[PDB]
Amino acid sequence: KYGSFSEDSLYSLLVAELAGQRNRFDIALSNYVVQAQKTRDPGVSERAFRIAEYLGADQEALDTSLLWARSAPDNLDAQRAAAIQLARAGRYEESMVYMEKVLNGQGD
Amino acid sequence: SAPLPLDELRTFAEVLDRVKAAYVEPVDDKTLLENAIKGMLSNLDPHSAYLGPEDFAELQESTSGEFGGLGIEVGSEDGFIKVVSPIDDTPAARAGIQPGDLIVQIDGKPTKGQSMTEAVDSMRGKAGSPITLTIVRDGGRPFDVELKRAIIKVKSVKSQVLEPGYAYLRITQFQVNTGEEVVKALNQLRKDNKGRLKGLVLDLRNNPGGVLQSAVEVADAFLTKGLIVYTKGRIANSELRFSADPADPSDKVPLVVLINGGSAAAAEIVAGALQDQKRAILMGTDSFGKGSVQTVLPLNNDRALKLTTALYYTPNGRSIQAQGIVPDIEVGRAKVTQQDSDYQLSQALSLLKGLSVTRGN
Amino acid sequence: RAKVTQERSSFEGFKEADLQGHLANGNGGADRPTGKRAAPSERPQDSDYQLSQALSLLKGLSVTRGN
Amino acid sequence: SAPLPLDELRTFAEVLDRVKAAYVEPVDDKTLLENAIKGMLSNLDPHSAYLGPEDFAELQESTSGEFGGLGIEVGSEDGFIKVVSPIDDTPAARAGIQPGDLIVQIDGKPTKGQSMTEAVDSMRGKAGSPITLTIVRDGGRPFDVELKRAIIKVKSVKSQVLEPGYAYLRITQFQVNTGEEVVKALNQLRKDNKGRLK
Repeated sequence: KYGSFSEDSLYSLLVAELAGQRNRFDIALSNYVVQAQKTRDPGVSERAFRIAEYLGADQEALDTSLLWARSAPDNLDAQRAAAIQLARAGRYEESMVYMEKVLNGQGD
Repeated sequence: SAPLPLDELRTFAEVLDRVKAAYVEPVDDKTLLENAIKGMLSNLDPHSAYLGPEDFAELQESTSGEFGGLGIEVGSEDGFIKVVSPIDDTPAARAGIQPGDLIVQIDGKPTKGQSMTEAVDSMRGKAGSPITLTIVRDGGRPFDVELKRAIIKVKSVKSQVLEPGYAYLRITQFQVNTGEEVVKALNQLRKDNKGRLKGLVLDLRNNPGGVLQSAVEVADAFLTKGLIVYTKGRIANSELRFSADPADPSDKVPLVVLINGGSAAAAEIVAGALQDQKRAILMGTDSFGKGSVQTVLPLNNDRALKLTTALYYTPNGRSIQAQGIVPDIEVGRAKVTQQDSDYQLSQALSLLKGLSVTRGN
Repeated sequence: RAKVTQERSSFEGFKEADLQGHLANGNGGADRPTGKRAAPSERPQDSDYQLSQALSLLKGLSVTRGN
Repeated sequence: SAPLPLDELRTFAEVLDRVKAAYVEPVDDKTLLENAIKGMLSNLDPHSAYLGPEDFAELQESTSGEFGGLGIEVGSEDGFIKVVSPIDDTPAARAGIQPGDLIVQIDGKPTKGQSMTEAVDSMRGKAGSPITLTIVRDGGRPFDVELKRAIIKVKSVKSQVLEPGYAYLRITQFQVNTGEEVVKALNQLRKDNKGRLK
């Protein structure tokens, strides 16, 4: 049901959450993106993407969105987020695939 | 401001990683983190403690009952199940159930081999659930009683006059409605005593505590002027000053309050408030002397933690915590030989009647 | 006239000072532990019922009267 | 393969910050994390415990060679200390301490909320020193018992001859030496019954 936390990943995510609490959002965002890349996990990637969006960063947001979409292609929210992010980036073919996936489901 | 302590996080992560492997059973990381939370909470101060998805309902019950039950109290003494008395204002009482009724089978489960906790759990349940009990009265033919669980309010205050003009009041455990119940009890006492009563004795003995709001409400019900009790804490919001409103039904009647070792949190608040204002006389043994006002901060997943938010002070500034409020009379339970059965209450009644006759008569 | 026989309790309820890591009192005064009590000499009030009643009545009157 | 329960760690961080905010006394997060570790270990397994660096150094060697012990050996049960066994020939054994006895208070101090290792350490004391305990048997009335601390000598095995060919050998406690003493003791019995025991 739930995967096991690896020691380094556990420590990194714990410090990231604490830093995000302490308003030092920079460390939290960096740790979140690094750990999302390392772990390629759906929930961690989504949390990192949301944190990046709140911080207003783009390149980190693009990377997190791509990682979330690749790790969790099933979720339609991931498809929409990746589509918008990569349409902002400039690439549309994968955005077209994401829109096709959305059309497969009950979405715009 | 200061950087996060990476050494502490590092040691915590190392300990968790090593425990999840060296241990001798499969441990889900959820369990380890939950136990870590319980550890960080329960080890700070003895009273504070995390609450799970279940115990929170238990605390809500203890504060204010409003629970689905048949209104029957069963006590297990010498391994035997018996009813002290049916709870008033319950369907069971209207069903003819009387004290001492012996239930031979609980929904087909014989009472033999059942612990008190099991019987309590079986009897208690969601309101509206039918329950069938086979009961034998005076060794007669067994009869089946069908009942529907309904929301029943548990009594918080009881009274019984030992003599015309002298009344005795008892508080078991403070609840949200305890203030209204105390006001109603005083009104009924006045009505049945023609509105004039020589004296009133109070019984907080072995009263653990409860909601601070209701304790202050009772203090206001008795006291008329001054500041009842105020709390100081690290966070500004925790600070709160409570003062007695001029409204007062007690009519300045003489008042003796008993404080036993059990009275810990709310009973001690009432006792300290009354004693600090020179409005009543405290007797008994030294109280628990715990000072702590805790808030059950809500949290996700129904598990709301409970932390010692702030401390309180008696109006004079004395800190009850770790000390307690020493009673003036200092009457310790003992046997007297030449109501009457309760030596502490007998002493309280005698002192109150003497102090009523010496002055104002 | 009567005699009051003070009784002892084998097990005494632990006071808040007994619990491990009890918080310090706000006033900062000395704590009150659950030390065993044994008066070297019994006070007269404990012996005769009448004296105890009179002493308690005096205490109550003085307290309630507010000096 | 499976998701990482990151929500659990988020909840833990939330709880830590909220506790450090609303607590009455300024508590450094060092204390919070230490208590988290301690309670995690204690709740997961009653016997286990996180030994600190200074405690670990104290764990390596005993403070005093002549240090005395009461003799009772306890083991946590349902979060409440339980007297597993009174070792024979010790002051606690002389009293009415029996297996299954539940210790409520030691030295007039509740032990419900403390760890087994801490309770055992509190039980230990200087040789020839008084101590008090509260005992509950089969849900009985908790009663106080006073004992005198003393240095405990196991005596290892105890042997005697019951009948011409029937012998009785009791093992009070399993220390280091007993591993061999039994055999020696057995030899004596084998010597005193013509080499054969019924």
